[PDB]
Amino acid sequence: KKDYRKKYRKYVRSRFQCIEDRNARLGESVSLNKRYTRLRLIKESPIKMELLFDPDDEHSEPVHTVVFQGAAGIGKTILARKMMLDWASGTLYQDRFDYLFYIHCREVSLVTQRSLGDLIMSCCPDPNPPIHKIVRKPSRILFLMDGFDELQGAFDEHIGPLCTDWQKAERGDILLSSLIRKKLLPEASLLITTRPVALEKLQHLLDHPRHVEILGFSEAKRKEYFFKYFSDEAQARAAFSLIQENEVLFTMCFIPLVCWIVCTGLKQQMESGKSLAQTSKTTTAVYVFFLSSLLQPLCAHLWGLCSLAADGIWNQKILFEESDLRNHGLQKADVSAFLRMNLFQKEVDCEKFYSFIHMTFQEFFAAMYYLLELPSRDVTVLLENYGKFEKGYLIFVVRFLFGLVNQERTSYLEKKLSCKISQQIRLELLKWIEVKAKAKKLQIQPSQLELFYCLYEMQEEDFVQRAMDYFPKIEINLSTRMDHMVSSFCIENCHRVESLSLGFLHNLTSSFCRGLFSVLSTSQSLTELDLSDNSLGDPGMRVLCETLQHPGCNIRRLWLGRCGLSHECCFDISLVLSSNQKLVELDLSDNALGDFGIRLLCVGLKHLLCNLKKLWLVSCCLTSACCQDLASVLSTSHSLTRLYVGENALGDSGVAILCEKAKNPQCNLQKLGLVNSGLTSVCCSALSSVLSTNQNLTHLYLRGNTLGDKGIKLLCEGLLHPDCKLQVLELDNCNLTSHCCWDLSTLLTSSQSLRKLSLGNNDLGDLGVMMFCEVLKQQSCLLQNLGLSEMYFNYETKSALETLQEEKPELTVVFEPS
Ligand SMILES: Nc1ncnc2c1ncn2[C@@H]1O[C@H](COP(=O)(O)OP(=O)(O)OP(=O)(O)O)[C@@H](O)[C@H]1O
Ligand SMILES: CN1CCC[C@@H](Nc2nnc(-c3ccc(C(F)(F)F)cc3O)c3c2CCCC3)C1
Repeated sequence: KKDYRKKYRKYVRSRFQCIEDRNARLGESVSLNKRYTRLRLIKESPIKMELLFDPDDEHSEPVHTVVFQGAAGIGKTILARKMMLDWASGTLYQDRFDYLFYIHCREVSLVTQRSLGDLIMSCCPDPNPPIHKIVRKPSRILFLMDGFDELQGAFDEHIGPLCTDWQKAERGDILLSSLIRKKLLPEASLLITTRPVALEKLQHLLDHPRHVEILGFSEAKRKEYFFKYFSDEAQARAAFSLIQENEVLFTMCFIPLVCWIVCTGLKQQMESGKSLAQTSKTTTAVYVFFLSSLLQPLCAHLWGLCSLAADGIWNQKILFEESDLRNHGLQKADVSAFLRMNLFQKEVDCEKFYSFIHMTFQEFFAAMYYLLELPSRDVTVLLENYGKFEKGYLIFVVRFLFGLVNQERTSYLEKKLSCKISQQIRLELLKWIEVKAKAKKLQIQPSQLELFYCLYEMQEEDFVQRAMDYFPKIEINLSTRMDHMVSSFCIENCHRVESLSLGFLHNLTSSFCRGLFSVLSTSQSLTELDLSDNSLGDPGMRVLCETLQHPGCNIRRLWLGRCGLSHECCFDISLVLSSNQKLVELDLSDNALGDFGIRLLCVGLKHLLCNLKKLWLVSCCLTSACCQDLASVLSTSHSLTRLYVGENALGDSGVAILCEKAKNPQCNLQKLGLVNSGLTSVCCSALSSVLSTNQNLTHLYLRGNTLGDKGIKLLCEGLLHPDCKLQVLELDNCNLTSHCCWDLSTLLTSSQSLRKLSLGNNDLGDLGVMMFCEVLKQQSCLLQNLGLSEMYFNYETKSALETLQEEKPELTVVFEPS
């Protein structure tokens, strides 16, 4: 008769109309989802709200699971609620899905036992829905698991009884894992929202998820929010200008939650006829300001409220029963006031539990609890439980303590904290940083950035400049604007950093990092700067090249690996080399600095006051055409001693040019990396001439060329020369055969200066090695690796090699293949 799908869609449209879907909205007004501001979705590459489950570019495999992630306050849940409404209205996924079932993790227990009855609880008011009909058809339904990280209590991802069969009742934790791992209702779709930190215990369940990151407001969107929030444009302009003038707060308003907190504060000031003050710079300052205005007009119950929040964190409770409020002395008075001021909610949607408007407020109050004037009241215990799911990670609780524990405090809430306690905690927090900063290990504890966020909140140079002494090496990954302002602050207030690595992510090729580079240029301790493996396109390299010319720069080693630089950037690099007398080592490997780029780069290299000693030009798409300019540099540059030009097309007609100039006995070249240039035996006579005449050359790396036995013979004529000082000769797969063993054998006993001979993956022969074993015993000068790796031998040969190792300890290691 009548369909159910129409009734369910009607229910969803009627229910999902508000942003909060809760009371206490300053007079219990309706927020209206029409107020929703679109958030950008970036695939972990912009994507739409639809097409999330579609097959991708290759293999055409469908996507069952989509995972959305983002920071607290971004609006993961609002997006999920928007999807429910757009679907019910028939504009989103109107074809492929018959039902969307919204699961609110905050309301899901991991203690109780239940069947998959949430297909009933999430349905319209009718207590007996057709669960055994169309609702039971897999692939036509999508579950929305909103707030995975909000699940209260321990969550065990490794279980036996996965519990198939939706009609079977089992533990809430088992049931959630069963849906995520697709054991229950196979082929059903699933959308999960989570904080990035909580992925630690989710990655083991997802198997093959599609990851999407949720972004905050752009400048254009931030402005609209204020104008949509403040119905009077005259007041909207005032509010916008007050915030726009504060660069730090404007940046913070990136997160929807922050701009909301600020807007409410200003709205209250407007109504009361106040000056509309707003001077907050830190996260703590914003939250304190809000509560200061909210609770001052209450504060008499601050202790009880803080104890409630503290208990909720330690005993894993978000939803409070009236009995839990009464037990803290919070009843029939301030609770109503908290609802009126939109600090606390009643969850009036057919329920009688209370909650805080946001987890950051609950954690904020828990942070104050420890400092006021009952599970612990011990900071040590709190910090020891930081890296734990079971306590909610406590990221904001600790972060807020850093902000709250200060000396520059004023009236309203901030003055109700104990001084002696603040002093005791400040010492413990500093020790906490010292240990975590030193313990630079892979873990879920602070990862060299969260510590900066903590120090940022602690706006005190006396504390920050001291805490930063434990960060001699800074390795950070920056994806947003807040990351840059926080890292800039901490790096600037640091006098003991020796090296820095900046992993720029999907925000450079712009001015975004200009402020950070400016700070680095004034450091007197930074020696090594690593900017490899990120999109430092030419525009970014220009900014850096200008930065590196500062008189106080002091950077000696600069690594610019796979940055995707082109030949145009070599103009700016040349300018730096010609004036920067500090830079010693420069790595340009894997860029696209073709022959033209070298022609320009060589201008700086040949310039007076250029002190560069080690230059890497590996895999730079070079050909023999550039050998003339590189050769000129070797001839005239007395400072360049290490040159690596392998993995290029500098064939035999090219190496000959480098050799002709390197042959000159006044050339200071010590190490030459002609690794994979495609050299052939015809050029070995050029290498021979260099080895014979150039007494400075000590290391030659030829692995990857094709020399054969003829090449070895020619090299040996040079290597056996009395003036040859080569110490290390590397000969990996050079297409060698056993016919060259007589000449290699000669080197082993005739050479006086060779120390290492790394024969690698080639058909050297077992008989060849046996020859070496016998001659190596005759007072050989070889002390280092003899190679013979990546090849296989028979039993007797391997025994001989093992014997050689024991009979003549002077040889570091033989390196048998097995
Ligand atoms: N896209 C948006 N458009 C308009 N307002 C938004 C948007 N996103 C979030 N909000 C603002 O943020 C406030 C709360 O955001 P929200 O409840 O989604 O925090 P949350 O962390 O995502 O929730 P949860 O605790 O489940 O993770 C809302 O009251 C609203 O003012
Ligand atoms: C552990 N830590 C490792 C390094 C990266 C860091 N990421 C962020 N953390 N926190 C917030 C954040 C959200 C909300 C709030 C507010 F209190 F206002 F609600 C204040 C915040 O600092 C953010 C980000 C990145 C994106 C920007 C917002 C997490």
